[PDB]
Amino acid sequence: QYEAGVRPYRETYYDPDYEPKDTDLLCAFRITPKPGVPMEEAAAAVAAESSTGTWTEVWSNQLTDLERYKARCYRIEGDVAYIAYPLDLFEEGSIVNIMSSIVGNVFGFKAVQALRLEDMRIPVAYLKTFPGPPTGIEVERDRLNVYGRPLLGGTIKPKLGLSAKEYARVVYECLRGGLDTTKDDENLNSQPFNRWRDRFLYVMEAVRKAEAETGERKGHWLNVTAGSTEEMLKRAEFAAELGSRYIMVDFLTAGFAAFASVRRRAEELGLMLHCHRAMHAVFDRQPNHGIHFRVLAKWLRMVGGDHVHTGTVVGKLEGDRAETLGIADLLREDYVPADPGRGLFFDQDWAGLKPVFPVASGGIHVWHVPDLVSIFGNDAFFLFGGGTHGHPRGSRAGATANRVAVEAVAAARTEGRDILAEGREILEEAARSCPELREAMELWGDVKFE
Amino acid sequence: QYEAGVRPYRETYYDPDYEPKDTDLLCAFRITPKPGVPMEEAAAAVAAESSTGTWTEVWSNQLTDLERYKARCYRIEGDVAYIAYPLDLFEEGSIVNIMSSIVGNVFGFKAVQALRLEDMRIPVAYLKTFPGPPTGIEVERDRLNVYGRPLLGGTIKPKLGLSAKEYARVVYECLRGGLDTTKDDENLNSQPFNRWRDRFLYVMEAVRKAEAETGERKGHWLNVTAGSTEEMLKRAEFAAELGSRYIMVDFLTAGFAAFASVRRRAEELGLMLHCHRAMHAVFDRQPNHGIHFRVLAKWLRMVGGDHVHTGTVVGKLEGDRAETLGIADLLREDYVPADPGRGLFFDQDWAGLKPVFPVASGGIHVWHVPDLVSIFGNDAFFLFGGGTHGHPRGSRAGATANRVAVEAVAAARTEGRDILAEGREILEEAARSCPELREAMELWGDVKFE
Amino acid sequence: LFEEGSIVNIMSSIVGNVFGFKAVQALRLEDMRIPVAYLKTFPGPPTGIEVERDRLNVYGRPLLGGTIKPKLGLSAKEYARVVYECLRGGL
Ligand SMILES: O=C(O)[C@@](O)(COP(=O)(O)O)[C@H](O)[C@H](O)COP(=O)(O)O
Ligand SMILES: O=C(O)[C@@](O)(COP(=O)(O)O)[C@H](O)[C@H](O)COP(=O)(O)O
Ligand SMILES: [Mg+2]
Ligand SMILES: [Mg+2]
Repeated sequence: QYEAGVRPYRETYYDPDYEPKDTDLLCAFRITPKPGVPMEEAAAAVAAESSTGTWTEVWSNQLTDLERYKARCYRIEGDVAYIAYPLDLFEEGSIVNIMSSIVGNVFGFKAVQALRLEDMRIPVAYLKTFPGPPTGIEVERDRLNVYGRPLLGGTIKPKLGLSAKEYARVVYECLRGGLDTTKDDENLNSQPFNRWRDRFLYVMEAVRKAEAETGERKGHWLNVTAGSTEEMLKRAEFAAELGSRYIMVDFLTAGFAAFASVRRRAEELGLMLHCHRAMHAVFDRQPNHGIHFRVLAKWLRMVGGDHVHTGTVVGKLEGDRAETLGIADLLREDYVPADPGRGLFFDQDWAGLKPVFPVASGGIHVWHVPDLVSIFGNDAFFLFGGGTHGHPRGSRAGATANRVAVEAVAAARTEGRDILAEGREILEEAARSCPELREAMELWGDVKFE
Repeated sequence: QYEAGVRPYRETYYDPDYEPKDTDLLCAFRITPKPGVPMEEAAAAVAAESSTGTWTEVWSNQLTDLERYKARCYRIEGDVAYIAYPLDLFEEGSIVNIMSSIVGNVFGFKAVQALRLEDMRIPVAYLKTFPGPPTGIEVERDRLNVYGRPLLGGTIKPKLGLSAKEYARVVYECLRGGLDTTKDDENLNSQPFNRWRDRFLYVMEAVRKAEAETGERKGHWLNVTAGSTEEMLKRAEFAAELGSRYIMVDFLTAGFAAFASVRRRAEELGLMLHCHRAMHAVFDRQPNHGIHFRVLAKWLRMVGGDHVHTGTVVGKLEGDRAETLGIADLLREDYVPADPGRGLFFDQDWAGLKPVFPVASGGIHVWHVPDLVSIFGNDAFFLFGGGTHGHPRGSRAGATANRVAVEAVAAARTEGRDILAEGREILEEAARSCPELREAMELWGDVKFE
Repeated sequence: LFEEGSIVNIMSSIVGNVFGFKAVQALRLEDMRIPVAYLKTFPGPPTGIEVERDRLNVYGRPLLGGTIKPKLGLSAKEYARVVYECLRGGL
């Protein structure tokens, strides 16, 4: 039955009658066809060229049962195509393989001028081949002995240029002042002005000093991001040898294959793994083309990060409130039902994988705390970089202002108060008893991001 | 001199009088500011948040000489911003670090609604920290014993679903019929229907069988892409054990850190490394946002791929001719001068690094050969997947057709003939002696992409 | 011309054979300009002045040292007795 020649993709790969199986992997693509290409043919091309098909009929199609393996577009709602992929198409436990199919080539076809992967339904049968986070929210709270509030953090600034000595000095001032954690900037790895061995040594010394002086458990997210998997693992081992509770990795710039290796070793070493999403905005910013972050967040939890940045909504970087509320649920809950209002196109069963800590960071200061607590609740990290070191009196006073603000708003929420309506009043009440908080509120009162 | 508060980014990070140094890393960004944000401020924000700055002044800025480490926008032409980065900002030999700075966070700022990295000037002093390709064009031509023509390849189809036995049957027919090489699809890793150990074994038996019957050297690009670096290295080692000349990696989905690890091991194993750019169109397609592929090509050559896909221009996937000509030079030449007509914003000295084979693949057939040879010349791989297996008489016949087409056009060019004006005649000439070629021309004569 | 990160290669070229030619009866290498692009292939000191001063907690003065004498002949026990006296005394 081999009939050589080109045929429309929709002949074989558009099936509006197909009923998805619980074992199918489902994708929701927002397709902008080339003018003149019908939506059905465009969605069939995506399905075909992300599973089994190519641009012309091949004699070798007779050597297998394509009906058993082909992906199928089974539903179209406007410019949104739903595609189902049989379980057997994917390599167990490999996000890399998911990407190679779902986003490998289908974004560059002339027939599809724009394409955005909006969401993906990971079947339970496939999730069971992934380990998920190595620590999880509950275990991490026990390790830090911190309950009932968000956790305080902050990126050391300037991003680059500080010696290891001056760098650990800022770390010490922050942790001493009330921050639970501090972190290397995503782009601080090992550079002539600040070599990783020096920084790890100096910083862990500052961590122990602040922990001893405050009586509270502290940590620093030592960035092991490096140019090769071997180098990253070497730095994770040094971090563990020094007694660090945490390491940090840029999981998108380093990449998913190496990220899996680091997550494996982090658990073996007893380290908690903070995951920075550097580069994500290259893929997930534009609504017409790319990969939505909620998909990257799912992949992140599947491989197993202990934290991942989720945006602030109200900070210097872009983030939608509704979509962020849905992403927090994808990271923390056992089961997330579909919700069009939040861009959740599918129900997501997490098959018992551990939850991930959301991390809100980027251009936030005290006045944002009511919003942040309203969005995330207690199970999140709030990071104040400039919002800490930019305090009129320096990092220690800035850390105190942010710690007090967060504890005051978290307490108000637990008391049943409306922290958005009474946000200002909650902060002013705490400011009367805290000069550092007052000075911070005066400094950045006029600083806002739409 | 520390004054707390928010300051304009351009006060420190915009310097239109700065003169770039030969040791500076230079970026060309096409910026779409948030409406109302001046171009100078947007460009300065990109510079500040990709180097040393943040959203508010910090007391710790006094602890280092930011003038020595800060990036600076030194030139703006309309919506293109040129930014210079001092050499000391970057970790030696780490593309991962380059990305963490240059594309880490600056694509997700509210103040910059779209941003595209158009080009990057890698300084010689930083290039000398990278190994480049392990094999290179010249050494590879010696290993295959092929000179004076493009090399023939082809992806096995259907992408997925073939058993290892049937998969190697298609491979043998292609190689027996005239293809120099065949390759696993980017998304074929190890799956229930086709496990990698089986495929590697079956395929290498087919490769040896075709090499003995043809008397020409053959290869198959065995995909080691996997969910972790360790697993990829394990599959590379098995490919070498079997005597394969090649392995293949999806260097963007696997990621740059694991890419470096596989490149290191490939050289140690004596393997040639084909690199598939799966996922590139997610962020190199749209002209308003992302990273142009020419930047990805430079990074690819620095880490050290032996080939990388470059597009076909005339095939099923999008690609501009002028931009592809420049990228081909970037992959193959020792020095590439700037050229506005091709989007080459900077001169690029390659500091003696070995060159990379361009690979043209995707929806091409015999009628495209005149264009392909005209674009790329002899130093390139042309891959015919569907264009081989879709032949009316099967893969071996298709391979003969494509092989005869490429050799006839390559011969015409070496004779001085204008292969674009006489492209059709050159192919009809060969068709009169090659029924396989004639059959292929009739089948796909009416199949064109814009 | 030079292998990255190899002082050994520098010497093999610059001072390998050219000091023993009949045509050049004496030759002295007075200085050498190491270009930045070649320097970036070398790691440099592992500690450095500043880090080392932090490890010893000594600032604002030269540091004191001293070779144990006699050069050779001291037992390990007596050798460490001299060391202790020196360090105890201010070195
Ligand atoms: O480099 C930066 O900008 C930060 O250190 C913030 O510093 P400030 O706290 O001084 O703003 C974080 O990496 C970003 O917030 C990441 O953005 P996201 O969390 O969206 O990935
Ligand atoms: O998956 C595919 O479509 C291919 O196997 C082509 O199959 P055909 O040869 O049957 O078209 C290649 O991976 C693409 O050409 C890659 O695109 P690029 O080279 O632009 O990365
Ligand atoms: Mg940062
Ligand atoms: Mg392919």
